[PDB]
Amino acid sequence: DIQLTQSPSFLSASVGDRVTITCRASQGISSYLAWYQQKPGKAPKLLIYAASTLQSGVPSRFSGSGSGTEFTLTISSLQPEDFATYYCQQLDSYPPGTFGPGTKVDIKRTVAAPSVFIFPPSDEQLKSGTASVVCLLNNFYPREAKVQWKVDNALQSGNSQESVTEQDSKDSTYSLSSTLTLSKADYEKHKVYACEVTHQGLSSPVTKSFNRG
Amino acid sequence: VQLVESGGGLIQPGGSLRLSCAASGFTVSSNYMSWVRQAPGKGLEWVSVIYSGGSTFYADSVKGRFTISRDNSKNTLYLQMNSLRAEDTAVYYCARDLGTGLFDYWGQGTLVTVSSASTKGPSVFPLAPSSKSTSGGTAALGCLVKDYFPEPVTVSWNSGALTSGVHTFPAVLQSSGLYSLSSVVTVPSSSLGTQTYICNVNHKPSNTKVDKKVEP
Repeated sequence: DIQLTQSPSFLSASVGDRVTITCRASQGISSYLAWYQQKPGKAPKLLIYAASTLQSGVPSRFSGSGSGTEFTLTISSLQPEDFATYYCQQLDSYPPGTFGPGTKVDIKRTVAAPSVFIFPPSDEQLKSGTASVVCLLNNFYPREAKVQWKVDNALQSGNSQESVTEQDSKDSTYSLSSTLTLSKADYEKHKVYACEVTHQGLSSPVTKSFNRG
Repeated sequence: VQLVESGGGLIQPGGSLRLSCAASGFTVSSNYMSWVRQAPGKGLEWVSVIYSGGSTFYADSVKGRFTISRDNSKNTLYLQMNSLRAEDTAVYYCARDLGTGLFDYWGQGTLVTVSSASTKGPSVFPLAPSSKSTSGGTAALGCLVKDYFPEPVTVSWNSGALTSGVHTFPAVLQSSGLYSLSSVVTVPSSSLGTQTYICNVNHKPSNTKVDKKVEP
């Protein structure tokens, strides 16, 4: 089949910028391409078909160009309502076809380092036989952040999960939660629990830690 | 034009489920009609199409298991699913297709969850304000909403009177097949010990309501 890639995967832009994102196809598909917009929790919206035809109802600041293997969607000036994910699609007779991975457009603001908080597991949870340690990275920009768990100054992998919020509507930052999950037995086998945070807002990694008890 | 979907919900692997899409403002007999799904956090997939004169075609991931059909007299589209798999968990959309999979009109989506887990209310644990969650006049506190199924859960704080500084994070699916999420709020350190902070957790699928006071 045909594979589609999009660039960039992430774009940070301001209201009023001209924005150009790109779709490219593993092989010629020559005008069989559409562009859609999707916002979190809604169906996608068709923007452009036949690589260049604007879909009826779609504002004119949107335009598409290209053919063969390389295609481009442009927003000549960006509005608030435009921050969203954008997908390209190869049109096909039969239902497989292809969607690109998407390009997410978020709101540019100044760099802000995370505010970092750590939470030991509750006595109630420990009574259940499980320990969750929670690290919170609050109100940071840009969205890329690295979280490293360390137990007794030693590095963990595979025992944590991460969740990130959508960009905040008031201050345009992100927040991130990391949960380290251990058996009760493992948890009390060890003393120092630490969350080490790396983010372009920080001049060096910052570590928050507690001693069990 | 309007497309209203129904029939999604929780179903066990190996089970069957039938979706409906009730169409207004145009006649499904005279169109290409399509189902398109979207797994949580992932991209779109066109899985089925029914042509004007009743020819049907399927993506190979659903071929042999899913069946697209319509009732002209009811003006409704249907997706019959059999032998469901965990990977079939997704929001399912019906769409008017202008041919070649060009989707100009979309339903609102219906969530289909394919899992072995039983419906289960969450345990709610405090994320207590401490010295390691206080810096300056700001303190972080929250609730860990652990091991529920299925989505969704709602969390408010102080029955909705407290909304500034709240972050309720998207749930993660754990290896267990159960969901966990945290909800945090940042508040004046001055307020601790005199202001009460309760997280109100509501898990409608298990009829579970929890009110957890969180304190230092």
